[PDB]
Amino acid sequence: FFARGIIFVEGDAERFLIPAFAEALDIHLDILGISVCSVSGTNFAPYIKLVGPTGLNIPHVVLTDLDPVDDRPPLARKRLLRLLELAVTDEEWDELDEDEPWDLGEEYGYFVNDSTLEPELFQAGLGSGIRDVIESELSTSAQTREALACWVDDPTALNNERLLKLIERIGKGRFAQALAGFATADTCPAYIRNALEYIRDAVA
Amino acid sequence: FFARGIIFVEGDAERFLIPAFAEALDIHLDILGISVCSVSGTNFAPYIKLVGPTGLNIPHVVLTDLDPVDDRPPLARKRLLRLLELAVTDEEDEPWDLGEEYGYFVNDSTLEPELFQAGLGSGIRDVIESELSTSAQTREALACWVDDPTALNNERLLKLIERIGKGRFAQALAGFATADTCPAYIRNALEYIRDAVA
Amino acid sequence: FFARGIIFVEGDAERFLIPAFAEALDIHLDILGISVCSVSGTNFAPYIKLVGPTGLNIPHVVLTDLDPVDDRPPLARKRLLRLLELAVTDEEDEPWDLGEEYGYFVNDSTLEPELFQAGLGSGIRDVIESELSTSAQTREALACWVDDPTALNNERLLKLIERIGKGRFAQALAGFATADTCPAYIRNALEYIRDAVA
Amino acid sequence: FFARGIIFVEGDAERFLIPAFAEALDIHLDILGISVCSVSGTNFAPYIKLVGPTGLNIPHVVLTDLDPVDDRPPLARKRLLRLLELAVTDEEWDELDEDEPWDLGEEYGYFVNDSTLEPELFQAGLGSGIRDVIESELSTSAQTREALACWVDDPTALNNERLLKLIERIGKGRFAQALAGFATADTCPAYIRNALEYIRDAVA
Ligand SMILES: [Mg+2]
Ligand SMILES: [Mg+2]
Ligand SMILES: [Mg+2]
Ligand SMILES: [Mg+2]
Ligand SMILES: [Mg+2]
Ligand SMILES: [Mg+2]
Ligand SMILES: [Mg+2]
Ligand SMILES: [Mg+2]
Ligand SMILES: [Mg+2]
Ligand SMILES: [Mg+2]
Ligand SMILES: [Mg+2]
Ligand SMILES: [Mg+2]
Repeated sequence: FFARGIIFVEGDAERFLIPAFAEALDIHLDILGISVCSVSGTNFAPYIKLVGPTGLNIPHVVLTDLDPVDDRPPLARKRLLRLLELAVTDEEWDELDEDEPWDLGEEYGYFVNDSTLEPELFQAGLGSGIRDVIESELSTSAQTREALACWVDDPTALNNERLLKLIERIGKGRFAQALAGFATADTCPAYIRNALEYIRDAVA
Repeated sequence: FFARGIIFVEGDAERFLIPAFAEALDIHLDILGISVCSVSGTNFAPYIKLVGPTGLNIPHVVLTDLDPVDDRPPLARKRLLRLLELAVTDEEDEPWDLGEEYGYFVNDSTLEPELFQAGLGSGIRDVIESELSTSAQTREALACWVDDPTALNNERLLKLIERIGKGRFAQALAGFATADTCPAYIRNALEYIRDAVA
Repeated sequence: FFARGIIFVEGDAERFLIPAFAEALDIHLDILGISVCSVSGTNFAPYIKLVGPTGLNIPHVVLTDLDPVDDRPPLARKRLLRLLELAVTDEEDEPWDLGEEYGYFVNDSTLEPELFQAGLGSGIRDVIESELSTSAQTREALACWVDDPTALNNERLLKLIERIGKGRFAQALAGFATADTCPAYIRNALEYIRDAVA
Repeated sequence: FFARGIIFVEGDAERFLIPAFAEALDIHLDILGISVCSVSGTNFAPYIKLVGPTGLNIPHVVLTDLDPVDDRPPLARKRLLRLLELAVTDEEWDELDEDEPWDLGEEYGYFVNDSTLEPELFQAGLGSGIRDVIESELSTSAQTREALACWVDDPTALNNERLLKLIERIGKGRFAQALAGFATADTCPAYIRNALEYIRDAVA
């Protein structure tokens, strides 16, 4: 490392896609010395310590999935309180029932989506490209292709878990490398765009 | 397991500078799926075998330094012939333009004089003066080099650069990358590998 | 997340040669949990802050080159003072022996002349002659350097080594590592970090 | 890479332990230019192609777990036939009902243990050190400590899956880094020693 800035992401899907969207947005990560570091999981806290104010004091952002669970809080709320514990001033406000630490997280460069990466891509308008990739990569049934056509016509009808099943057949990392070809500024999910603008400005 | 194209480079400086110049030229390596691969030396031949026609037939380019030698042919001559032997059709001051046809690009000296000739001399001086503690003498040497790039003393520049580390130096210098300071041989290799992947 | 000790080195050559010399001295870095960490340059100070008393207080050593300069103090002087400032108790041609007390080891020139002085000259010549295409003149230069290490021409050795790549060169040279060709400053740093981890 | 030789292993446990046993055995991997490469899984076939006779032709070995399953063949038998397909001359013998491809695998540098790494370490005589590490790292019950004392007195009584549960509480990679301190030539499992001698000789 010893980048001028770091984008911490969960996996290799993000590692392919984030630099592709940055290119689409004309945000120059290589000129600015910004690196994308996958933690191969959801445990950013060891990296935050090493890199945060106590450590090397390197500008950084975190991109992570909300991971909503049925009849339970989103997995990301607790994972975000842990990162905030290592980075926030010792005032300890309510954070809106401490289940709304999101806004304070964004001030510190921690960005959470509304579900998980691949449904967010579909909802951000990449549905046609995701369908192209899945039908080029997999051997598919007519039932699958028609489910994908329907989701493209109405992304609100999208079944997230059947989508990820399809993608896990491809491999999330291989899927994302193929989807990177389709990145445009208008199909970048908001949380990725926010994080790229944040880290560009932190470094500059 | 696969990339749409590969840019082969010699070392850490190109690893950091080629992606910066690609951004300054608006060439989207990550969207095109083009990666930059350093061979940490000057022997590209094993890699060209893996990914060339012999093997995976992945589109690729090579960036290498001429390495001109006093009273000898420059070192890149035999280096290119060796790569051409493994890539070309049936048929030295000869192989340069044929090499470029196959994505093999040689500069006219070595990376760092080329950057000075291309207009990055002010950036190189800024990087060196802000990262190192320097004597007035080296700072005046750098001022001469900027106002006349032909005056460049390469033993001295490289010693300065090795104090920083070639990769650290290049990462700092990337922040000054622009389209008008991109050496021709890098710009041509980048346009070539973008055309190729298309 | 943690190692029992760290050996900080400047670059790729030490990355490959320090573990080879440790094997030739029967110092078991993997059993002791000691890792070798290259800083890719000459600025050790940020790392010493992370792992020194200021931070994790992991036992560590530093291997760095003197970098002697004509009509100046050698570059390592200020470099060591900067690291000593961050490591030492309250109180230049001074700081060397105090530096060694804290695991900071400086050679007398730079790695590669030191290897020649220590007896590895025949290996360096073998590596260079078998990996490069060479002129008779460079092969006679290497023969002079082997029979008299004081005659060594460092501009020329380094140019040869950069044709190979410093890390490739050092990995090939590792195969010749022995206890009797290990420079003193490497041997002392290795014994020091083994004592420290115990 | 571009090592003179490669030891392909499954995970980071092996990545810590193999070089420790090599030191204990006075097999000089750094002098010989031999590297230990974790594939973070059990899928060596992509690496074998890149590195084998068709690829860079680099001397290499594979260390992998038998992975015995109850009422089923060992998982390693099929995983080994796949690697052998990419490396063996096209004679295609019986391999002893093709469920005994082990001997031919060892000729090609593919070494399989009898269960999985951590029980094999216990059985090779490291049981006392494994007990030390577990009781230093974990908070343990008296029931656990007495089960470990019993296994140390008679490794044949060892319960493999309770051992790995204990170790998975520590983290297999962190466990192995701590166990490396205990490596000796006499506690090296045979399959690791065989592989180290093979790759040392292939390189020399
Ligand atoms: Mg880019
Ligand atoms: Mg996730
Ligand atoms: Mg648009
Ligand atoms: Mg642009
Ligand atoms: Mg060069
Ligand atoms: Mg260079
Ligand atoms: Mg020994
Ligand atoms: Mg040096
Ligand atoms: Mg050196
Ligand atoms: Mg060793
Ligand atoms: Mg296993
Ligand atoms: Mg013994």
